[PDB]
Amino acid sequence: SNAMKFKIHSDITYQVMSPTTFIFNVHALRTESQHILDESLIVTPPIEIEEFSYNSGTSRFVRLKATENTTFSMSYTATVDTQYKVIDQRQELETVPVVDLDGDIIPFLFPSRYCQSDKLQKLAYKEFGKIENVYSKVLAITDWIYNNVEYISGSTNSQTSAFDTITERAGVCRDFAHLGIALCRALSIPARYFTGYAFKLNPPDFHACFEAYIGGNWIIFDATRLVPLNGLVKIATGRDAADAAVASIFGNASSTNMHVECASLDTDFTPFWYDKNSLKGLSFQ
Amino acid sequence: LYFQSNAMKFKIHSDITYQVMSPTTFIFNVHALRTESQHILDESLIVTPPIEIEEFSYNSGTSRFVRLKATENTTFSMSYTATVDTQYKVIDQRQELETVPVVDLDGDIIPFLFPSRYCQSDKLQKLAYKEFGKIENVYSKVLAITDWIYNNVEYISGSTNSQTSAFDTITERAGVCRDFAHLGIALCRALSIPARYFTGYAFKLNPPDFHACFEAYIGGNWIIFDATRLVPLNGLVKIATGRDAADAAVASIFGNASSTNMHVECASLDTDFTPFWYDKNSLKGLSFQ
Amino acid sequence: LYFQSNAMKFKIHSDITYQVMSPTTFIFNVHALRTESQHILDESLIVTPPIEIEEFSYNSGTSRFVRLKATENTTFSMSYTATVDTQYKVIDQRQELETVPVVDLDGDIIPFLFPSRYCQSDKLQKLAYKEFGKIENVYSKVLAITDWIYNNVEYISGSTNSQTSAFDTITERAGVCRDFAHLGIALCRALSIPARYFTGYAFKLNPPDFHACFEAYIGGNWIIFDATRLVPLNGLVKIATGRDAADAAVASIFGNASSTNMHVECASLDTDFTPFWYDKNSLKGLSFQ
Amino acid sequence: QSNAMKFKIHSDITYQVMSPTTFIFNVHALRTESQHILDESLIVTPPIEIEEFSYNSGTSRFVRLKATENTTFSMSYTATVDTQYKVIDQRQELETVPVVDLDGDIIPFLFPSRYCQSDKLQKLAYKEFGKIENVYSKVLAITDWIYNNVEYISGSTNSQTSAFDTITERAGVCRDFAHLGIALCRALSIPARYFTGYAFKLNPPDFHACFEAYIGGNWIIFDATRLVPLNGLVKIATGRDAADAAVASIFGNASSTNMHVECASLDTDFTPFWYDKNSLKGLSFQ
Repeated sequence: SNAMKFKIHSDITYQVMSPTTFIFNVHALRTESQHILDESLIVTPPIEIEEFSYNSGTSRFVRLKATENTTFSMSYTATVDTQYKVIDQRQELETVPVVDLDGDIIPFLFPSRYCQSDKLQKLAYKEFGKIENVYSKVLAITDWIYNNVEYISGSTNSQTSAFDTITERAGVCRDFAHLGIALCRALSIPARYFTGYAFKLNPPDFHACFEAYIGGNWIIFDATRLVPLNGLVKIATGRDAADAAVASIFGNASSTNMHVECASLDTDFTPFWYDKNSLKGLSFQ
Repeated sequence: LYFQSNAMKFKIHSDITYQVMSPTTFIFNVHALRTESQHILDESLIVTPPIEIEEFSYNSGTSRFVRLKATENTTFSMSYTATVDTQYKVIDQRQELETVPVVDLDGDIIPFLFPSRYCQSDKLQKLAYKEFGKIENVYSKVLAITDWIYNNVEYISGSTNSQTSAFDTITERAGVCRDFAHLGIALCRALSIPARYFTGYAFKLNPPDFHACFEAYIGGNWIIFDATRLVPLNGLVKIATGRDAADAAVASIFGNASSTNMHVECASLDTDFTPFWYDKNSLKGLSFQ
Repeated sequence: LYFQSNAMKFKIHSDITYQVMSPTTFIFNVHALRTESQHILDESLIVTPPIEIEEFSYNSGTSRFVRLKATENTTFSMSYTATVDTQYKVIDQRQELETVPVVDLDGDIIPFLFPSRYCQSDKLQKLAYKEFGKIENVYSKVLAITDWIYNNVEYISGSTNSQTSAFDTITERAGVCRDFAHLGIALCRALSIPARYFTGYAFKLNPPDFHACFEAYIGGNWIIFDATRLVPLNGLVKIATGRDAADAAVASIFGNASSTNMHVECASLDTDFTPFWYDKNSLKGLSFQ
Repeated sequence: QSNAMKFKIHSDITYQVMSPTTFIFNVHALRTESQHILDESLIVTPPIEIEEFSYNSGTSRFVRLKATENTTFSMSYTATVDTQYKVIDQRQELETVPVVDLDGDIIPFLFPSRYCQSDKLQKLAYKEFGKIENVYSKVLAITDWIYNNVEYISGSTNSQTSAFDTITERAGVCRDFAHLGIALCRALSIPARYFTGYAFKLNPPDFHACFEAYIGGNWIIFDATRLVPLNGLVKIATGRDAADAAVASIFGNASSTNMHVECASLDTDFTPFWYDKNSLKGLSFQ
């Protein structure tokens, strides 16, 4: 059990080609375990902006409209406290029975746009179904992805799904996340998409990975192995990227620049990573 | 604007039978929904032989789920009956020239612009724009989508499965109501029109079954559409709405079980039932509210 | 070197019955092939009632097709019986090459390096390299492919259809012999190993049926492989080879008809038939020639 | 009607070779009863041993060579070619030639292939085109549908793209237009095959792909891109689809630096031809 402090930042610049509405998701989330000490959102030129959330409330969206032949920039900066628990997984030998799951966990057993878990049940069972420990099973999924999918910039696009990546064997963090989720759900393990800022991510960027519901806790997993698991600051969780796009654009516009940063404010940061030989899960709670 | 309001009274029933082969958990979606416009006068759920059952909803609250677990080599039957009151409006659509702006949409409408498991609207933008993009009136555009589907997709029992999506149906050109609903939704979303999946009991549906169609958000109202043209629109009793069938399955099975029997019926109890059907030349939309 | 079998003698039979819904043309592929190594001592083909029938082959000559037309709302049966000898070599593979020398292959082998309808080898290159790329000799590579399929794809009747391809089976992980053959072929071609589809009658196949597997071109010989492991490899009587099932369908149906009865049988006429199977630890390839 | 013409064709490509690589190229003009090569020249620099071969079907001339690691080479093909086409009345093509009457060598072109999943498009093709009586008018309706409904966009597709993809994607280049026309023909039980060639008046100059359908005993040329006069084509290959007619099949690791194609007419009275909807005339290279 540890508490961490971070300073996060993103800014994005767009050239707008025709009348365009934007929905962004860059704000740190406020949860019981994650607190924002201070934040600031600035757009230049100054355009009216509104924050809203879905009923689920696991992301903070901001929306605005911009007129044609125009450019603007949005800058977000915040100081955030996170905490996590490291939870022993030794006795995680059966999934929480479906009849006992909280009502709001249930949707995370179901297929979603980028996570066609209903097409991967036999595959997931053939590959991972013999692994008795639930945590070990999800970890094996994550290790299989790391070892069998190449991390290749530009190999995929926003249409790419888990069902594609499982045969294409190339992708980026969004695709690694969707694939882990689909394989978990295929084994009846609730799983959700997680986006955030990531300390030590190089080159710095928004990051996507996932959480699996094991023994009553959401446990973080990241098949890319790009980032220490304790360096993440949560932006959103949801079913998949459909619920957590950095920017949804209704109109014609493209980004001309983007910067993302996450810095620790703790003096002596020590990275946490998973290992096959250790039955310990990290949970943001 | 102009609208007519109508109140309707129905009797609805469903029963399903399962053979269970392994330890199995079920989540069912058979209950009529309680909303501001739809009232359940009475209902009974019976599982024979009696198993422990629990009702629950997602946070969104647009469906009533019930879950029970079964032991291996069991046979059980579940029965639902209710008498339900519905209301709807018939709303003038002549002035619906533009979609409500995305900046002005309520937070809880926004998710219905996005692709979902069975509605890959992000893959159908070009196709959708070519076919329908020049149609000026939003309602007429959705009705054109609905009419295109009826005329170009064949209704065939057993042609699809639970894996089938809008993206498949667009090339397969055959399906049942679930596929017709998914495709209408995907084509609406491809054109930046919010749309959602609707399931319910359907009066005059032959052969009697659960029915699925869709609603599109036009001028601040969810307007119902059904590309199968199988049922009078005013004869529907709402079970659920959601992004697609992932959010509104009749039964999600965790284990190994198969249905052997299904009966679903819906009857009008009003003194005079008058079927409501769209006509291309009538710019009026039916809305359950 | 190679070991040469004695002449293997078999009696083969198939019969099929169709109900014809509309005017329909059939192209069947049921005759045993005549090759330098496989001889038909006797054959008989009976259509009930007698319908005019013509045998033809493609330019390639690796299948014997027969075609007939049938009128709407009728039924017919076709019965094929033959006595056939085959011979095979068992070829040591211990000196297997690191790769297939593409620049030196006979021109008639080259086509079997390319993707086909049911074998999308071009979509499976990264996957095949990831899974099998480290294995150092061609024979061992194909055998590993064959063993991987047996171990990771379930044999399930009725789980697939004629549209199913290698690209589907690689994620679906269930199929019947046609699917196992297409997947072995796709994975071989993905690794630059020529491979082709093989159909035949199969001694000791239970339940009795037409059988499909594949052959890879290794060290100048077509070596047979069967990832289902259902049949002794030396019990096969060849019907056709081609790129995939598009070139070797049991029945291609132009119109509307479905089969109502089907029987396939193969029996050895030899005194002491001893089954040949591969073991991962024998570098030996069976080849029909 | 019959007409002939003369063309000078040329292609050259340069490769950088990373690891030991074998190439199979298909750039040569075909020799057919119809098409005659007056002269041709193939030069590779630096000279690498090169061998010409054909498949049993003989509808393409391939050349193959192997290059060693860390080298570059250039290949240059030049030829002078005569082509002839017939213009064939299609007014009486009211039914497809019965499958029972088709020659054995036509039959394979009824079947699905890698890039032409005609088995998955049967209902769609019937719903869209099935009521058109004349077989030529039906293929023309397919080509016009493709032209009007699929955007020609460079770089929108790749070598894995198929007719089944294009039907929903609604964008592609000539290879995709060719595969989709073929898949739709086969879905309607009309034999169809892929055609590659040099193309006069193609701008920018390049290899071109289209298709032919077997109608009433003749292979009739179609091109849904409408980019080129149909009588400006010099045939390189025919096959079931692009899997049988790749410009370059590469076994190893190498990338093309540059590819330059030219097709010039050697007649000064070239008149470019395309199809009109209400005329029932087909062009056939035979």
